[PDB]
Amino acid sequence: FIVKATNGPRYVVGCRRQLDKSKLKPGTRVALDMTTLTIMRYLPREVDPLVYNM
Amino acid sequence: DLYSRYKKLQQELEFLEVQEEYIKDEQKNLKKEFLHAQEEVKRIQSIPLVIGQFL
Repeated sequence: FIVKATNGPRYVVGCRRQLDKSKLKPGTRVALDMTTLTIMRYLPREVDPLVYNM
Repeated sequence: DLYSRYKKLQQELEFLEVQEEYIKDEQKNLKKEFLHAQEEVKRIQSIPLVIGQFL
């Protein structure tokens, strides 16, 4: 899975086991491990909390 | 020299009979180790792939 850190670099990594890979579609927000950098979770998308504070 | 001209022929003949058996078995083992070499190329990576670009 070709991915890109939002603060920097780009990677090709994989999911856990049961992460529903089909539900990863380009334009989705995902989570990666720290050390092995493997996909751990995908989340519903960001807020940028200017949305929250109003 | 009809006493040992013709009988020393077997002397250096038995040995390459045995090497003729032997190099077969060494080829029989190096395919194994060739497979070990090829698989041990791929134990370190190609799940954790990072991205650069060629220059």
